[PDB]
Amino acid sequence: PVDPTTGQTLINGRPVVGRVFIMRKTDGTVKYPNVADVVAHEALAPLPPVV
Amino acid sequence: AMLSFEKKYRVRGGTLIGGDLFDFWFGPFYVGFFGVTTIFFVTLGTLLCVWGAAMGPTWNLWQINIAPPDLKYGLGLAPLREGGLWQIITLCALGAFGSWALRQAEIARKLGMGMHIPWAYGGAILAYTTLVVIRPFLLGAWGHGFPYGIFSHLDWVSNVGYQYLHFHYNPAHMIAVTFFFTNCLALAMHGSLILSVTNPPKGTPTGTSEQENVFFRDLLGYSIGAIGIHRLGLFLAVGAAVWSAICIVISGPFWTQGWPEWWNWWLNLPIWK
Amino acid sequence: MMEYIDGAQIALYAFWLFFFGLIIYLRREDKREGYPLESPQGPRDGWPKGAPKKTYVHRDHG
Amino acid sequence: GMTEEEARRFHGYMVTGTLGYVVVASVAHFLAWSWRPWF
Amino acid sequence: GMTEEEARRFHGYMVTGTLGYVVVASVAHFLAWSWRPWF
Amino acid sequence: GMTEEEARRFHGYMVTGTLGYVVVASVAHFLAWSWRPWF
Amino acid sequence: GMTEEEARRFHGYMVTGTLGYVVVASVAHFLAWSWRPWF
Amino acid sequence: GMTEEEARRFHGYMVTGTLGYVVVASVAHFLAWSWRPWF
Amino acid sequence: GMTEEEARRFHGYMVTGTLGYVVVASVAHFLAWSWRPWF
Amino acid sequence: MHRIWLMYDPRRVMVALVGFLAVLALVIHFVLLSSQRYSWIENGTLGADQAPVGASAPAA
Amino acid sequence: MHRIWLMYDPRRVMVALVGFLAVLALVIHFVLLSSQRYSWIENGTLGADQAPVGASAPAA
Amino acid sequence: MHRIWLMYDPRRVMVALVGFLAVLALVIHFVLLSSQRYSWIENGTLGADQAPVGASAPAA
Amino acid sequence: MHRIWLMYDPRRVMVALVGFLAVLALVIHFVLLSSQRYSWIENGTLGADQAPVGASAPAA
Amino acid sequence: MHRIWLMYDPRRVMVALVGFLAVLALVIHFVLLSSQRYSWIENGTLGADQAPVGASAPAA
Amino acid sequence: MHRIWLMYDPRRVMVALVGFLAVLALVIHFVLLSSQRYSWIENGTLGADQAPVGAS
Amino acid sequence: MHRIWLMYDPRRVMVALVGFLAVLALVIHFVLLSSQRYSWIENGTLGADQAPVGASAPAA
Amino acid sequence: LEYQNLFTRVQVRTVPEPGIPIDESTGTRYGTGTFSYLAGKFGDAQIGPIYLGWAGVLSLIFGFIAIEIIGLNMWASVGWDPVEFIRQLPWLALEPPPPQYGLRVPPLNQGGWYLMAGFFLTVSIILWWIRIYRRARALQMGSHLPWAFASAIFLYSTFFFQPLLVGSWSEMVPFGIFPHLDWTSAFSIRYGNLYYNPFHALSIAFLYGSAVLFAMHGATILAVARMGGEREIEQITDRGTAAERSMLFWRWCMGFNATMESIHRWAWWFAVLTTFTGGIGILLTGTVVDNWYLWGVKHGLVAPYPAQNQLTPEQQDLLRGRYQGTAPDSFPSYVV
Ligand SMILES: CCCCCCCCCCCCCC(=O)OC[C@H](COP(=O)(O)OCC(O)COP(=O)(O)OC[C@@H](COC(=O)CCCCCCCCCCCCC)OC(=O)CCCCCCCCCCCCC)OC(=O)CCCCCCCCCCCCC
Ligand code: BCL
Ligand SMILES: CC[C@H]1c2cc3[nH]c4c(c3C)C(=O)[C@H](C(=O)OC)c4c3nc(cc4[nH]c(cc(n2)[C@@H]1C)c(C(C)=O)c4C)[C@@H](C)[C@@H]3CCC(=O)OC/C=C(\C)CCC[C@H](C)CCC[C@H](C)CCCC(C)C
Ligand SMILES: CC[C@H]1c2cc3[nH]c4c(c3C)C(=O)[C@H](C(=O)OC)c4c3nc(cc4[nH]c(cc(n2)[C@@H]1C)c(C(C)=O)c4C)[C@@H](C)[C@@H]3CCC(=O)OC/C=C(\C)CCC[C@H](C)CCC[C@H](C)CCCC(C)C
Ligand SMILES: *[C@H]1O[C@H](CO)[C@@H](O[C@@H]2O[C@@H](C)[C@H](O)[C@@H](O)[C@H]2O)[C@H](O)[C@@H]1O[C@H]1O[C@H](C(=O)O)[C@@H](O[C@H]2O[C@H](CO)[C@@H](O)[C@H](O)[C@H]2NC(C)=O)[C@H](OC(C)=O)[C@H]1OC(C)=O
Ligand SMILES: COC(C)(C)C/C=C/C(C)=C/C=C/C(C=O)=C/C=C/C(C)=C/C=C/C=C(C)/C=C/C=C(\C)CC/C=C(C)/C=C/C=C(\C)C(=O)O
Ligand SMILES: COC(C)(C)C/C=C/C(C)=C/C=C/C(C=O)=C/C=C/C(C)=C/C=C/C=C(C)/C=C/C=C(\C)CC/C=C(C)/C=C/C=C(\C)C(=O)O
Ligand SMILES: COC(C)(C)C/C=C/C(C)=C/C=C/C(C=O)=C/C=C/C(C)=C/C=C/C=C(C)/C=C/C=C(\C)CC/C=C(C)/C=C/C=C(\C)C(=O)O
Ligand SMILES: COC(C)(C)C/C=C/C(C)=C/C=C/C(C=O)=C/C=C/C(C)=C/C=C/C=C(C)/C=C/C=C(\C)CC/C=C(C)/C=C/C=C(\C)C(=O)O
Ligand SMILES: COC(C)(C)C/C=C/C(C)=C/C=C/C(C=O)=C/C=C/C(C)=C/C=C/C=C(C)/C=C/C=C(\C)CC/C=C(C)/C=C/C=C(\C)C(=O)O
Ligand SMILES: COC(C)(C)C/C=C/C(C)=C/C=C/C(C)=C/C=C/C(C)=C/C=C\C=C(C)\C=C\C=C(C)\C=C\C=C(C)\C=C\CC(C)(C)OC
Ligand SMILES: CCCCCCCCCCCCO[C@@H]1O[C@H](CO)[C@@H](O[C@H]2O[C@H](CO)[C@@H](O)[C@H](O)[C@H]2O)[C@H](O)[C@H]1O
Ligand SMILES: [Fe+3]
Repeated sequence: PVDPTTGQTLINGRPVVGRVFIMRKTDGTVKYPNVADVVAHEALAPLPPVV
Repeated sequence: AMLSFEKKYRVRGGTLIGGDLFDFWFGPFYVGFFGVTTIFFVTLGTLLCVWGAAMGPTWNLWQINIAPPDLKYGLGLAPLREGGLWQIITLCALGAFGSWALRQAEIARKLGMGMHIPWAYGGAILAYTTLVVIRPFLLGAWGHGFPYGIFSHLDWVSNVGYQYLHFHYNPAHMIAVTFFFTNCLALAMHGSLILSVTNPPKGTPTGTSEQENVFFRDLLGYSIGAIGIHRLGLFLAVGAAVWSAICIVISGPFWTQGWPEWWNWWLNLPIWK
Repeated sequence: MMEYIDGAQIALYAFWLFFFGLIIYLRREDKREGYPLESPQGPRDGWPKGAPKKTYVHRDHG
Repeated sequence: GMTEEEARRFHGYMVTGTLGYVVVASVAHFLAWSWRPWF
Repeated sequence: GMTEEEARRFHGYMVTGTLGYVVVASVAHFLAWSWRPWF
Repeated sequence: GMTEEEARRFHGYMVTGTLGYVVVASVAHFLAWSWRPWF
Repeated sequence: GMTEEEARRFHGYMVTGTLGYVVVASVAHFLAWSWRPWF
Repeated sequence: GMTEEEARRFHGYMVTGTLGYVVVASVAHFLAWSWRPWF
Repeated sequence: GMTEEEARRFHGYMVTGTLGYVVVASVAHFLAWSWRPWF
Repeated sequence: MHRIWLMYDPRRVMVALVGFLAVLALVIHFVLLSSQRYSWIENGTLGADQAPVGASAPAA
Repeated sequence: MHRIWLMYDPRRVMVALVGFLAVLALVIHFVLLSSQRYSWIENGTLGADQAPVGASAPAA
Repeated sequence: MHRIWLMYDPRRVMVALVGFLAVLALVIHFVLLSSQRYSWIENGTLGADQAPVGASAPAA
Repeated sequence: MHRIWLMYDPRRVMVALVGFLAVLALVIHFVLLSSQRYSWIENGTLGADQAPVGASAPAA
Repeated sequence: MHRIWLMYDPRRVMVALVGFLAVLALVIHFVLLSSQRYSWIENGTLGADQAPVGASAPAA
Repeated sequence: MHRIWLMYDPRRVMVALVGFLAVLALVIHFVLLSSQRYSWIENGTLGADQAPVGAS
Repeated sequence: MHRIWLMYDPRRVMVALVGFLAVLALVIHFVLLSSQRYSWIENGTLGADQAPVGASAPAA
Repeated sequence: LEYQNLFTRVQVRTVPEPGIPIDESTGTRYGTGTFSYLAGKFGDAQIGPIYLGWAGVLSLIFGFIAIEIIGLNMWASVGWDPVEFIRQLPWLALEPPPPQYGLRVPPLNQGGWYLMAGFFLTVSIILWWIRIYRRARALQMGSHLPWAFASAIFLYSTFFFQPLLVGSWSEMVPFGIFPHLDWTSAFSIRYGNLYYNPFHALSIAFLYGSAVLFAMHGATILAVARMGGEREIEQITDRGTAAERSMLFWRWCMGFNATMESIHRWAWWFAVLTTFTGGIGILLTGTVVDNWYLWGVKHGLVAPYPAQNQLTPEQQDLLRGRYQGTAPDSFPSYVV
C-alpha cells in the first residue's frame, strides 16, 4: 500500500523511506522443486504409437 | 615440513620478477611474486563466485550459475547483476592461470629443469582463452562465453554444439577427439608397462628397459623407447587441447552453417564430382 | 517403492566409496619416497601414513 | 621447541585474546539482535 | 612417543574437554527443543 | 608387533567396547521403535 | 633476525599505521552513512 | 644490501612522487566532478 | 651498468622524446576536438 | 580369539572399524532421511499412525 | 581342509571373504529395498496379506 | 583407557577429531538450513505451532 | 592446559585459526546476505516489524 | 603484542595484510555495486527518499 | 619511516606498484565507460542534467 | 630524473614502454572504431551536429 | 634455444637388431628387426619382429572376417561402385537389425550380417586379450596391461549388454564412420541428454584427467631428461637427482607430490576409470533411468532458467504429440 498523504509505501502499516522494490534472485530464477512440477509445466505425455 | 632430501634444493634465485622479496616457501608451497598474484586473483575470483551464488536462486553446488551478459552489451562491461560479475570473474581467472604458469616457470628455473611444464599448461590456458576471450571477441560480444556453473556450462556446450546441427561432423573436432582417445590409450599402456616391470609377479626379478621395449614392440610392431613415449604423451595431450581450441574458434567466426554440409567439398572433388 | 532412492544413485555412492578408498591407497603409495618429512618439531608423516620404502631385487646376473 | 615457561607465557596471551574476541563478538550479537532478532 | 604418565595426564584433560563439549551441546539441544521440537 | 599378552589385553578392551557400543545401539532402536515402528 | 628492540620499534609504526587507516575508514563510513544509511 | 642513508634518500623521492600523483589525481576528480557529479 | 654521466645524457633524450610525443598527441587531440568534440 | 590381533595390527583394524561405522551410519541415516516414512526433520512430530505408509497391494 | 590355510594366507583370504559378504549383503538388501514387495522402509508395517504381489495372469 | 594415547599420537588424533567435528557440524547445519521446518534464518521467529510440518498419511 | 603449546607450535595454530575464522565469517555473512530476511544491503533500513519472515504452516 | 614480529617474518605478514585488505575492499565494492540500493555509479545522485529499498511480497 | 626500504628493495616494489595501478586505472575506466551515466565516448556531450540516472 | 636509469636498465624500460603504448594506442583506436559516435571509417565525414549521441535521461 | 629434447639429431645403429629372449613354444616370432629413420627420430628406431601364438593367429582370422563382412556390406550398399565406395566411405554403414525383431535372428540383409560381424569382432577382441595376457606372463611381467585392456573391453561390451537388457538388437551401434556418430548423438537424444548421466560426467572427468596427467608427466620427464629422468626404471630402483627434482617441482607447485613409480599408478587408474565408469553409465541407461535430465531434476543437478514460453491448458493437450510409430507401407492415392 501507498500512503495518500506523501506517496510513500507502507509495510505492515508503517512507512518506508525510499523507493520500495520487491526483492528477487537473479532474473527472477526459481529453483525447480520436483520432477512432477517440471512435468506439470510441460505438454501432456505423448499419445501411443500408430503401428 | 620438507622431504628428507629437500633442504639442499631450497636456494634463492631463478625468479622472473621480484628477486629475493618473495623468494620463500609456505609449508610445501613455493611463494614468489607470482605466488602472491596467484593468491590475490584466486581469492578475489573465488569470493566473487560465492557472491554470485549468494545473489542467485540456490546454494546447491550443482545448480549455481554465474552467467555472462546478454549479447546486446557487445564488448562492454554489463551491469554486475546482469553478467558484469561473470566478466570480472573472467579477468580474475585469466590472472590466476597466467600467474600459475609463470610461478611454474620460476619453480622450474630454481630446480634447473627445462620449461616443458609451463608451456604444456599454456595449451590448456589457450583453450580457456579461446572459449572466453578470442571466440567471443571474434563474434563481437562477451555474452558468447560459457557460464560458470558445474552443470549450466554443460547446457552451454550442448546448445553451442546444436547451433551447428550435428557437431560431430566438425572436422577439427574429430581430430581433437582422436587425440583425446589416443592419449588415454597411450597413458594406459605407459602406466601398465612401467608398473609391470617394476612390480612383477612374486619371486620374479625386477624387469628392465629391454623387457619393456620388447613387449611394447609386440603391441605396436615398433619400439617407441623411453624418451619417445613421453614425447608422444605430451604431443597427444597438448595436441588434444590445441585442436580443441581450433574446433571451437572455427565454429561461428569462420563456419556458420551446419557441420555436415562442410563435407560438400569432399563430394565434389573433380575425380568423382 | 522408495521414491527418492534409485539404482543410479545407489551405484554413484558405491563408486564414491571406492574412489575415496582409491585416493587413500594412491596417497599411501606416493609416500614410499621422501617420507617421513623433516620439520623443526621432528618427523612428520602426513596423512595417510605412507607405505614403507620398497627394496628391489636385481636380475641375478643376466 | 618451547620451554614450559614459554608455553605458559603464550597461553596467557592466547586465552586473553580468544576471550577478548568472543567478547567483541558477543557485543556484535547484542547489536544484531536488537536490530533484527532471529528467534 | 609419550610415557604412560604423560598418557595418563593427557587423558584427564581429554575427558574433561569431551565432557565440557557434551554439556554445551546438551544445552544447545534443549534450547533447540524448547524452541521447535523435532518429535 | 604385539606379544600374545598384549593381544590378550587388547582383546578384552575390544570385546568390551564392541558390546558396549551394541548395548547403546540397542537402546537407540528401543527408542526409535517406540516412536515409529518399522514393522 | 630482528631483536625485541627492533620488534618494539616496528610495532609502534604498525599500530599508528593501523590507527590512521581505521580513522580514514571511519570517516568514509560516516560520509557514506549521511549519504545513504544502511540501517 | 641498501644502507640507511640510501633508504632515507629514496624515501624522500617516494613520498614526494606519491603525493604529487595524488595531487594530480585530485585535480582530475575536480574536473570530472564539475562536468558530471556522481553524488 | 651505466655511468652517471651516461645516464645524464640518456635522460635528456628520453625527456625530449617524451616531450615531442606529447606535443604530437596534443595537436592530434585538438584536431579531433575540432572535428567531433567529446564533451 | 585374541590371536587375531597378532595376524592384524590393532592400530589399523581400529581405524578401519571407525571408518566403516562412520560410513555405515551416514548411509543408514541418509537413506532414512530420503524416505517418506522416516524423513524425521520434516515429519518427526507426526504420531506413529499419522506417519506415511507405503501403498498396499492393489484391490479391485 | 585346513591345508587351504597353507595354500592361501588367511590374512589375504579373510579380507576377500569379508569383502565378498559385505558386497553380497549390500546387493541383496538394496535389491529388496528397490522392489515393491520388500520395500520395508516405506511399507514394512503392512502385514503379509496386503503386501504387494507381482502380476499373475499367464492368460485370463 | 589412557593407553589409547600410546596406540595413537594424541597430536594427530586431535587434528583428526577437530577436522571430523567441523565437517560434521557444517553438514548438520546445512541439512537443517536446507529443510523447510528448520530454515531458521528465514522462519526462526515463527512459533512452534506455526513452523512447517511434512505431510501425514491421508485418512481412508 | 598450557602444555597444548608444547604439543602444537603456536606459530602454526595461529595460522590455522586465522584461516578458519576468516572463511567461517565470510560464509556466515554470505549466507545471511543471500537470505530474504537478512539481505541487509537492500533491506537493512526496514524495521524488525517490517522485515521478511518465511512461510508458516497453514492451519488446515 | 610486539612478539608477533618475532614469531612471524614482518616482511611477509605485511604482504599478507595488504593483500587481504585489497581483496576485501574490492569484494565489498563489487558487492555494493551489484546491489540496487548502492549502485552509486548510476544512481549515486539520488537522495535517500529516492533510493531503493528491498522488500518481500505483500502477501495479501 | 624510511626503513620499509630496508625491508623491501624499492626497485622491486616500484615495478609491482606500477602494474597494480595500471590495471586499477584500466578497470575503473572500463567500469565507467560502459555504464549508462558515464559512457562518455557516446554521451559525454550531454551536460549534467541530461545524463542518465539509474532510477527504477 | 636520470638516476631512474641507474635503478633500471634503459633498454628494458624502452621495450616495456613501447609495448604498453602500442597496445594502449590499439585499444583506444578499437574502442573508438567500435563505438557509434566515433566509427570514423564509415561516418567520419558527418559534421559534429549529425554524428550520433547517446540518449538522454527521460523528462520525468 | 636451450635444447628441448623434442628431437634427436644423432641416432646410432647396431648392425644386429635385438631378438626376443625366451619361452619360444606354442608360437614363434615372425619377421626380423629393421630400423626406421623417421621412427628413430620421433623415438626408438627398431621396427621389430612380432609375436602371435595360437590366440594371436585366431584373433586375426576372426577379426579379418569381421572387417571383410563390414566392408563388403558397405560396398554392396553403393551397388558395388568402387568410385562411390571411396567417395561415400564415411557415410557407409553396416546397420543393426530392425527394432520389431527384438532379440530374434533377423534377415540377412536386414542386420543378419551385422550380428555376424559383431560376433566375430567380439571373439577377435577376446582372443587378442588372451594374446596380451599370455605375452605379459611369458616376458615375466605383471598383468597390469591386460587388466587395463579389460577395462576398455568392458565399455565395448556394454554396447552389447545394454541392447540386450533393453531387449532389442536394433539399439546396437552401426559399423560406420559417421553412422556410429549419428548413433552416439541419437542415443543421447533418446535417453534425455547424457550430460546429466553422472557416470558419463565421471567418465569425462577421468578422460580429461588422463590428458592432464599425461601432459604433466610427459612434460615433467622431458624437463629432467637432461639428467636421465627418462630412465624411469633406474630412477625407481636408484633414485637420482632427476627423480628428486620432479618430486620437488610438484610439491613446491601444488603442495603434494607422487613418486617416480606411483605417478604411473595415478596414470593407470585415471585411464582405467574412464572406460569403467563409462560402461556403468551405459548399462544404467534405458534400464534404470530413461530420461537423464529428469533424473537430474529429481536429484538437484539442473540449474533453473526463467521460462522461455508458457503453455495454456488447452495447448498442453494440443501440443502433446504421438510417440513415433511404424513407417507407412503403402503409397496412398488421394483420388477419393
Ligand atoms: C572429480 C574426480 C577426479 C578428482 C581427482 C582429485 C584428486 C585429488 C588428489 C590430491 C588430494 C590430496 C592432496 C594432498 O595429499 O595434500 C597433502 C595433504 C597433507 O599431507 P602430506 O603432504 O603427506 O604431509 C604434509 C603435512 O602433513 C604437513 O605439511 P606442512 O606442515 O608443511 O603444511 C601444513 C599442512 C596443513 O594441512 C593442510 O593444510 C591439508 C589441507 C588439505 C585440504 C584439501 C584436501 C583435498 C582432498 C581431496 C580428495 C577428495 C576429498 C573428498 O599441510 C599442507 O599445507 C598441505 C597442503 C596440501 C594442499 C592440497 C590441496 C589439494 C586440493 C585438491 C582439491 C580437489 C578437488 C576435486 O594431505 C592431506 O591433508 C590429507 C589428504 C588425504 C587424501 C585425500 C583422501 C580423502 C578420502 C576421503 C576422506 C577420508 C577421511 C578420513
Ligand atoms: C550428442 C553426443 C552426447 C554424448 C554421447 C555419448 C555416448 C552415447 C557415449 C559417450 C561416451 C563417452 N563420452 Mg559423451 N557425449 C556427449 C558429449 C561428450 C563430451 C563433450 C565435451 O561434450 C565429452 C568430453 C564426452 C566424452 C565421453 C567419454 C568420457 C566417453 C567415452 C570413453 C571412451 O574412452 O570411449 C572410447 C573407448 C571405447 C569405445 C572402447 C573401445 C574398446 C574396444 C576393445 C576397441 C575395439 C577395436 C577393435 C579391435 C577394432 C575395430 C575395427 C573396426 C570395427 C573396423 N562426451 C554428448 C552429451 N558419450 C561413452 C560412455 O561411456 O558413456 C557413458 C558412450 O558410450
Ligand atoms: C593441455 C592439455 C590438458 C591440460 C594440461 C595441464 N593442466 C595443468 C597442467 C598441465 C600440463 C599444469 O601444470 C597445471 C597444474 O598445476 O596441474 C596440477 C594444470 C592444471 N589443470 C587444472 C585443471 C583442468 N585442466 C583441464 C584440462 C587440461 N589440462 C587439458 C586437457 C581441465 C578441464 C578440461 O576441465 C581442468 C579442470 C588445474 C588442476 C591446474 C591449474 C591450476 C591453476 O591454474 O591454479 C590457479 C587457480 C586456481 C586454483 C583457481 C582459480 C579460481 C578462479 C579465480 C575463479 C573460478 C573461475 C572459473 C573460470 C570457474 C569455472 C567453473 C566451472 C564449473 C566451469
Ligand atoms: C583404458 C581405456 C583406453 C584403451 C585402452 C587399451 N586399448 C587397448 C589396450 C589398452 C590398454 C591394449 O592393450 C590393446 C592393444 O593391443 O593395444 C595396442 C588395445 C586396443 N585398442 C584398440 C582400439 C581402440 N581403443 C580405443 C580406446 C581406448 N583403449 C580407451 C581410451 C578406441 C576408441 C577410442 O574407439 C579404439 C578404436 C585396438 C588398436 C587394440 C586391440 C586390437 C584388437 O583387439 O585387435 C583384434 C584384431 C582384429 C580387429 C583383426 C585385424 C585384422 C587385420 C586386417 C589383418 C589381417 C591379416 C590376415 C589376412 C589374417 C590372418 C592370417 C593368418 C594365417 C596369419
Ligand atoms: C496405405 O496403407 C498404409 C497402411 O495402413 C497407410 O499407413 C498407415 O497410416 C500411417 C499413419 C502410419 O504411418 C502407418 O503405420 C499406417 O498405420 C498409408 O497411409 C496408406 O493408407 C491408405 O490405405 C490404408 C490401408 O491400409 O488400406 C487405408 O487404411 C484404412 O483402410 C484399411 C483397409 O480397409 C483399414 O484396415 C484401416 O483400418 C483403415 N485405416 C483408417 C485410419 O481408416 C487408408 O485409409 C485411411 C482413411 O486412412 C489409406 O489412406 C489414404 C489417405 O488413402
Ligand atoms: C544423515 O545423517 C545426519 C543428518 C548427518 C545425522 C547423523 C549424524 C551422525 C551419524 C553423527 C555422528 C556423530 C558422532 C559419532 O560418534 C559424534 C561423536 C563425537 C565426539 C566423539 C566428540 C568428542 C569431542 C571431544 C572434544 C571436543 C574434546 C576436547 C578436548 C580438549 C579441549 C582438551 C584437549 C587437551 C588439553 C588442552 C591438554 C593438553 C595437555 C598436554 C599436551 C599434556 O599434558 O602433555
Ligand atoms: C539402507 O539400509 C541398508 C544399508 C540397505 C541396510 C543394510 C545394512 C547392512 C548390510 C549392515 C551391516 C552391518 C554390519 C555388518 O557387519 C555391522 C557390524 C558392526 C560392527 C562389527 C560393529 C562393531 C563395533 C565395535 C566397536 C565400536 C569397538 C570399540 C572398541 C573400543 C572403544 C576399545 C578400543 C580399545 C582400547 C580403548 C584399548 C586401549 C588400551 C590398550 C591398547 C592397552 O592397554 O594396551
Ligand atoms: C560484504 O560481505 C562480506 C565481505 C562477506 C562482509 C564481511 C566482511 C568481513 C568478514 C570482514 C573482515 C574484516 C577484518 C577482520 O578482521 C578486517 C581487519 C583489518 C585490519 C586488521 C586492518 C589493519 C590495517 C593496518 C594497516 C593498514 C597498517 C599499516 C602500517 C603502515 C602503513 C606502517 C608502515 C611502516 C612501518 C611498519 C615502519 C617500518 C620500520 C621498520 C622496518 C624499522 O624500524 O625497522
Ligand atoms: C569499480 O570500482 C572499484 C574498482 C570496485 C572501486 C574500488 C577501488 C579500490 C579499492 C581502490 C583502491 C586504491 C588504492 C588503495 O590503496 C590505491 C593506491 C594508490 C597508491 C598507493 C599510489 C601510489 C603512487 C605512487 C607513485 C606514483 C610514486 C612515484 C615515485 C616516483 C616517481 C619517484 C621514485 C624514486 C626515484 C625515481 C628515485 C630517484 C633517485 C635515486 C635512485 C637516487 O638519488 O639514488
Ligand atoms: C578506453 O579508454 C581507456 C584506455 C580505458 C582509458 C584509460 C587510459 C589510461 C589508463 C592511459 C594511461 C596512459 C599512460 C600512463 O599511465 C601514458 C604514459 C605515456 C608515456 C610515459 C609516454 C612516453 C613516451 C616517450 C617516448 C615516445 C620517447 C621517445 C624517444 C626516446 C625514448 C629516445 C630515443 C633515443 C635514444 C633511445 C638514444 C638515446 C641516447 C643514448 C642511448 C646514448 O647516447 O647513450
Ligand atoms: C575386398 O575387401 C574390402 C575392400 C571390402 C576390405 C575393406 C573393408 C573396409 C573398407 C572396411 C571399413 C570399415 C569401417 C570404416 C568400419 C567402421 C567401424 C566403426 C567406426 C565402428 C564403431 C563402433 C562399433 C561398435 C561399438 C560395435 C559394437 C558391436 C558389438 C558389441 C556387437 C556384438 C555382437 C555379438 C556379441 C553377437 C553375437 C551373436 C548372437 C547374438 C547371434 O549370438 C550370441
Ligand atoms: C552404557 C555403557 C556400558 C558399558 C560400556 C563398556 C565399558 C565398560 C567399562 C567399565 C567396566 C569394566 O570394563 C572392563 O574394564 C577393564 C579394565 O578396567 C578391562 O580390562 C582390560 O584390562 C585389564 C587390566 O587393566 C586386563 O586384565 C583385562 O584382561 C582387559 O580386558 C575389561 O576389558 C573391561 O571389560
Ligand atoms: Fe613415465
